[PDB]
Amino acid sequence: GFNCYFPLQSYGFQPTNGVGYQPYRVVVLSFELLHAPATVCGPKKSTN
Amino acid sequence: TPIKQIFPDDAFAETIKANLKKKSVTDAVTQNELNSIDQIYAPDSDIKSVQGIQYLPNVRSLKLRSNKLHDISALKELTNLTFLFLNLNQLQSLPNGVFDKLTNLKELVLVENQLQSLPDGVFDKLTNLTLLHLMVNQLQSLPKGVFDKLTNLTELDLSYNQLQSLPEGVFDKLTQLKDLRLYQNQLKSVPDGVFDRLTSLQYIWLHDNPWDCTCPGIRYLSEWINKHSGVVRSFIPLWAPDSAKCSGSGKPVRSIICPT
Amino acid sequence: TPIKQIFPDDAFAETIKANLKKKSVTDAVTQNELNSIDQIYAPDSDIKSVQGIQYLPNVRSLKLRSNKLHDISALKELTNLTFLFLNLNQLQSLPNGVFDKLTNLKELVLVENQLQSLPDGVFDKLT
Repeated sequence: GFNCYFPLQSYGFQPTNGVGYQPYRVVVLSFELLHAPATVCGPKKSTN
Repeated sequence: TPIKQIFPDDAFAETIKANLKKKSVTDAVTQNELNSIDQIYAPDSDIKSVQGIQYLPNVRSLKLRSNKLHDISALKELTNLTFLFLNLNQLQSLPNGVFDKLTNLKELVLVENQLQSLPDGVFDKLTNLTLLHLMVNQLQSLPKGVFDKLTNLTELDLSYNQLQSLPEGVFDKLTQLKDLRLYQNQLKSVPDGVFDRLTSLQYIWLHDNPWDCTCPGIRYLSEWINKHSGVVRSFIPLWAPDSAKCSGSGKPVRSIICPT
Repeated sequence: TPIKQIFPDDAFAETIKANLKKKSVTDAVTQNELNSIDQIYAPDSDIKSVQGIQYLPNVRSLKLRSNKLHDISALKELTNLTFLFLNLNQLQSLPNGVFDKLTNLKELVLVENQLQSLPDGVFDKLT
């Protein structure tokens, strides 16, 4: 009641909650440009 | 507006010696250096000298820890800023006459500020002011008509303050707000029928308190409970239907039907 | 061996090593052979630091397209000049004592001379 709340906090995920709060799986594909090239970057295609 | 004898200390000289590693303090920053590069990279700085900061437009972070400084008027001659960032608990006032001449700033941030008073009838022309961090605001007194036309704000917090009155004609255009927190209120007198016009809001916080529950005070609260029973969940883990009841006598709300 | 924190000038050193078009990089360096140039011809040359120039006496005339350089240090002990070209509009005073040896000057240009008063014996020795 008076002067008693929770010191922690939650997420509050709800189906009717704002659609701009669902956890989007944005994968940060960090292409670390290290000095280690590879020869096989494409299949060179196979045609027919 | 160049002036002389503005720098009593030489902390910025130490910073220059540490970063640029130049030969001497008396060496002035050359025109070529300023006109060549535009960005400076030095994160998590602790610069002590607040002077000389007006002539450099690359301001990003100012940690204001200065024991000998006793002047806050050094921010009067700023007329080209676009971003603001500060950190102070005891700051109470800033020089006026700035909002009228500058119309380009977009983003601001404030925490634990003590701005005791704002000018009346000034934000009306400044319609571009969208965001304002109202958290732990200490606006002990507000002038009439603060958030009437400004419906673009996303966070409104009035916790731990003494708002005894509401602005004139605020409920007329309040059809676009997202949230508004009326909890932690210490008012002394309010008009009748002013809280009853708040029907377009999404979340109310007026329950769970040993306050007065005399009819028709709870009639608006009862109607809001009936009209939004399934939407208002509680952050604290607890049963929802029994969370919001009328205080005082402790009788169930469903049995009480207000006469007259 | 390369040494850091020596040259303050990047553009000036770059243009010195580039305009001459040397044979290669594997040559040695010195000071007498490098300082054979006495009249610097570099457009918009804004070299300010001239302190400790006592080790480089061979220069006589310095050209400066630097309106910002208002330092009096450029004329404290530079008395070997024969030409003057300074775009210092707010020149309200002239340093004294520099006439003690100035006898090799031929032609000078003093425009915008706002001196409403003149000193005594200023031209007395200029026979």
